[PDB]
Amino acid sequence: LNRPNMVSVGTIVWLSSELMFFAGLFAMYFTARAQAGGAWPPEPTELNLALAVPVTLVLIASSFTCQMGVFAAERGDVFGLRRWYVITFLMGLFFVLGQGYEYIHLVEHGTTIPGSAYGSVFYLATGFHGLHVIGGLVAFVLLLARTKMSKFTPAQATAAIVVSYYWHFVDIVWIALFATIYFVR
Amino acid sequence: DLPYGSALTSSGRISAVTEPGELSVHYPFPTMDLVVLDDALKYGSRAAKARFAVYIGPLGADTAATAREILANVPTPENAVLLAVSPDQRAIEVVYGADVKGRGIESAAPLGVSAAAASFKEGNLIDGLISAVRVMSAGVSPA
Amino acid sequence: GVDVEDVPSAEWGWSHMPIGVMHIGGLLSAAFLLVMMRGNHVGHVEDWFLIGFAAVIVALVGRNWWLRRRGWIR
Amino acid sequence: MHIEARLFEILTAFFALAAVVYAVLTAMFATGGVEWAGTTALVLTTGLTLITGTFFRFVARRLDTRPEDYEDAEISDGAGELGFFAPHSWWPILISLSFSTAAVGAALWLPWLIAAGVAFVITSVCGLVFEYYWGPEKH
Amino acid sequence: DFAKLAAAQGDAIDSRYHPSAAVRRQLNKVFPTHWSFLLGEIALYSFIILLLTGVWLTLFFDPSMAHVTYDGVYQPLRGVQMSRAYETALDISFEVRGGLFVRQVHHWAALMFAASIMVHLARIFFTGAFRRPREANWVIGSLLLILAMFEGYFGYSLPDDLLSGTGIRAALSGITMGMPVIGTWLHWALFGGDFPGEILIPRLYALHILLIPGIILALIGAHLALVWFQKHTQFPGPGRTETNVVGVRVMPVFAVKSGAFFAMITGVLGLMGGLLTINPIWNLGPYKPSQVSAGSQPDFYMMWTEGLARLWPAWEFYPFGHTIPQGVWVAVGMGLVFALLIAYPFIEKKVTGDDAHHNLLQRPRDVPVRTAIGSMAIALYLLLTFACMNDIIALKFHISLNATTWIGRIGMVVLPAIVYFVAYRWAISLQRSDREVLEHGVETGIIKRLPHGAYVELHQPLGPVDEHGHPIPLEYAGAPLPKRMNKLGSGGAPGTGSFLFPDPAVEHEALTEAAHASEHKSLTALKEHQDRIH
Ligand SMILES: CC(C)=CCC/C(C)=C/CC/C(C)=C\CC/C(C)=C/CC/C(C)=C/CC/C(C)=C/CC/C(C)=C/CC/C(C)=C\CC/C(C)=C/CC1=C(C)C(=O)c2ccccc2C1=O
Ligand code: HEM
Ligand SMILES: CCc1nc2ccc(Cl)cn2c1C(=O)NCc1ccc(C2CC3(C2)CN(S(=O)(=O)C(F)(F)F)C3)cc1
Repeated sequence: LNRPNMVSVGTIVWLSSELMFFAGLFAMYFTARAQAGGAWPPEPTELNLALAVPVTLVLIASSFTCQMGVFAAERGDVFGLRRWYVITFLMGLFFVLGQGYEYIHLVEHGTTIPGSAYGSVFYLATGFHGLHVIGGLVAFVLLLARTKMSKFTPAQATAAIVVSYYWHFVDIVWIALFATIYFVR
Repeated sequence: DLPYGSALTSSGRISAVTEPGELSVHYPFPTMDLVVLDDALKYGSRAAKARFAVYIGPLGADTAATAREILANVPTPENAVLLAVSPDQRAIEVVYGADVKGRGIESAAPLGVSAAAASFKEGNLIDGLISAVRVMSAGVSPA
Repeated sequence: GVDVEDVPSAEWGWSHMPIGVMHIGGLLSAAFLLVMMRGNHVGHVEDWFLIGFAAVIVALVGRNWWLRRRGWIR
Repeated sequence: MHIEARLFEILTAFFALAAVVYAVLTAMFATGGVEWAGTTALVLTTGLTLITGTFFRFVARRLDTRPEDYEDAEISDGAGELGFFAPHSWWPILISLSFSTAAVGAALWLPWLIAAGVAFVITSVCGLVFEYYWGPEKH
Repeated sequence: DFAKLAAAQGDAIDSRYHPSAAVRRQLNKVFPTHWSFLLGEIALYSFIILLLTGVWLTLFFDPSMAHVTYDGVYQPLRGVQMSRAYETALDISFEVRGGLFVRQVHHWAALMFAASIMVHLARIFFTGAFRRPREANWVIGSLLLILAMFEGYFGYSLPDDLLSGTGIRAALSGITMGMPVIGTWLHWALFGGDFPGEILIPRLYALHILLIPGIILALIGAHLALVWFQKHTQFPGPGRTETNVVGVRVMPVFAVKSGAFFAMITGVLGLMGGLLTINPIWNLGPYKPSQVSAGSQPDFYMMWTEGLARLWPAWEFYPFGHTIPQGVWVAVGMGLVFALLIAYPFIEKKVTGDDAHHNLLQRPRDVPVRTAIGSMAIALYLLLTFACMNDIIALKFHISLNATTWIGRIGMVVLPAIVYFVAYRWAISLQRSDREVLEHGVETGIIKRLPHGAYVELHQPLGPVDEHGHPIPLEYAGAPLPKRMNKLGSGGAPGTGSFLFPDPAVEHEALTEAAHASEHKSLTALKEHQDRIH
């Protein structure tokens, strides 16, 4: 093993680009917060941290299970990789459903995109993160089927590794979003 | 010897160069009649199912034997019809291989030489070669 | 009739269409475009579009016929 | 790959200096304080270059020298099988057409067209990712 | 019990009717297993659905043009003058349990019928299945397409609503009226008078539940009898010749496959009839001749007709005190299409001079001229269909409606030619791809560098290889060639256990060896048969 895996370097480079996309989203969020006039989040929204903490913990532990799946895949254990990646998929889907519940709770009160600037930036940033999470889940399903189609070669493990890279990037961006939206406010 | 800027690479292939603005190919004929001759050779060889070849160069003594010598370089000499013209010695020789035997070429070759020389007498080398290839390809028939 | 150097599997199916049919069809289509100019419409941008498409079709037909005439297409 | 990680480290350093200097220079002397727009972009540009360079440095520390990175080496050092490269595929054009369908749906805001475009995108990405792994049809 | 009973029933059946020879001949009939040979099956199965639901619809529909006041449950139409047919259609939708579901399943099955007939016709045309001795079967199929089109037309016209009434007025009345000498006579024979007659809905009902379905059933029976007794075609392949049929016997593989496809097609139709709204006639309202809506369109299989009416540029003739309207063109247009559809095998026989008996299909790539012709036809059909819909296209995808009409007018001449050129070149290019794979072998995708620095892609010869190494050029035999090494058994055996937990390695070894040996045995059997018949 005396070469770099270029699928991995390509995935790192693209993940950096996606981080820059989220930079654009953060630039949207931070402006219009300096225009809050001492109310941020301005009324009537009420940030329910009580439901937001569990989904963050679920996403972080799902990254832990994804890393466990990578450890399984690197030694040629296709079945352990499938187990840990099904765990990661279920837990990421749990995160998506928790974010949906948070969305419906906020909307029922009156925090919407056409309502306020806070709802605007909040829904934009978190919805694009949720889109990235749905993309990650699609990647997980596709990779699991691909491992089912063929003998588990090193290229299979490379693909699983780069999918885990994508999941780690998503969980980190979510940690930044959480620390900026629910703690710094 | 290798010319200026020519190198024998590690694969045995030769890597040549050209001075900026110069030509890798400098045949003393226009591109249009060269295209005409290329089309004539290609389509006549497809129509006669036999490769055709045109040679311009010195023949020395016994132009027949020289044309025998040079048809060995054709990729498929047995299935080949080579028209060798020495314009300074004013010699024409059609040479045809074993596979092209009794395929209508027996009459075509003298008629090919007649067409070549008839067009030559005006002073058009490529026109005569084109005419000879055309008439020979008409004469020869696919196996 | 066509050979297998231009259409590899010419022995397996109908693989040649006479050039005259496509030439005549192109000219007829250009004529149809020209005919569609006379009508019950008041606009004239569509007239320019019809003239342009008829012009390009006639140019293609004439180019093909000319090149086949000189043997540039065999 | 010491030089690659070195390039990205240099870029990361310059971008960190630019971001911090911009934040300090607009916290004071700017009308609204921290600009909150250029600062975020510069900070995450530092993040981009940092991610790439740090990953490349982890790669290079555990990597023995390749022929490419070693001066005065022979071509025969590079002999052997390179990896796998797709000879051909018609899936990229279908992926692009599906993304275009979804983009047209989102431009004109036709939700059905967006849904159809996303379905086509998923199908064509499935085709691309599965292309060289479909085994023989088992009958 | 059910063994001695089966033996006794077989003995009784054979003593009364002695069908053993004929029944065994039917059980041993071999059918090729290509997926496209299932397309026709779809057109059959949806038809069966159209019968079943159709019969159900006859138990509640009243085909009358007599005026009534609604007086029903659907509030937005109470007190509205309508026809008895529209009233009973609303009653099917709202008053009968499962009536709306049966209506929607029936209309979805009509759409599937039309679409599957079109796809099956495409398969037959492009694969050359119409050639001798299968020309009369093409003629029957074309008549079936025409009959199905007019059957669906007369069907969605049965509930006398505003949209279908507009369709009846525009097409069945205006075009019929405008024809020369016998046009108005045809109109008055058909409608029994002027257009808003009293014997139109009953007449269409009798044409639609009995007459056209009876003709269609007779033609389908003749069609399938011909396919059964002129055995099915097949693609060229390993053991495939002009004199054999290679595939599976009727019992049990083919029967199970056909029954399961029937079940799954019925399931698709049921899901669509449940989860997708088709023809919600309470929103359209009853048909009044004085009112019309913007989106006046027929079902998709008829749209080209209306499209041909939209784009033709208002050319009329007035010879000696008479009028030949624009709609005449439309009728002629339809006829031309229909004629050119029915006579195509004879036209191609007259053009190519090929009157040989054929049983091996052609790949569409190997017949570039016919493939280009069919592409031209499909492109023209699609352009007419979308021209019919240019109003909705211009409302959604913002375009001038005049711009869409002019795009259609220029396109219905330019686009067929472009499509012909592109399709012809594309078919020849596919042939060249096959030739490259035969000359050099499957490109694996692996690239390696030689000690002198030459990059070479590893090639996989598909046959004999010369002394040092290079493929011995094979000969094209009219069959597909592998072009991905994954399709050959390269890297194709993961762990044999469940999706999450594996099985013991001994069972994996046994199953892998069994698969390997069975595949080798099948390949060997095919090769020995092919050598024996050669
Ligand atoms: C193959 C062929 C046409 C042979 C005929 C031979 C010939 C030259 C006849 C003369 C042609 C003439 C004179 C006129 C042409 C007009 C004509 C033939 C009318 C009769 C109707 C007819 C037989 C049409 C051809 C059959 C046809 C187009 C079948 C469809 C092609 C196939 C195989 C499609 C399979 C792909 C599939 C199942 C789904 C892909 C999804 C898409 C985008 C399908 C395209 C599509 C279609 C096809 C619609 O019909 C449609 C209707 C309403 C709204 C939208 C759509 C739509 O998007
Ligand atoms: C190829 C065969 C058939 C086709 C393509 C066809 C097509 C259609 C269509 C599209 C409708 C409109 C449904 C709606 O809008 O509600 C319809 C209505 C109807 N069909 Fe059929 N049909 C076929 C066969 C039959 C048969 C065999 C029967 C009777 C046994 C039947 C009975 C009816 C009745 C009574 C209606 C009017 C009731 C209603 O519209 O709800 N159809 N037909
Ligand atoms: C212009 C066609 C049309 N526009 C509209 C506008 C709105 C709507 Cl909602 C429907 N549409 C349609 C339509 O539904 N199109 C399908 C269609 C059905 C029947 C017919 C007629 C054509 C024949 C039956 C009539 N003839 S015939 O031979 O001369 C004679 F006299 F009947 F013998 C051919 C034509 C098209």
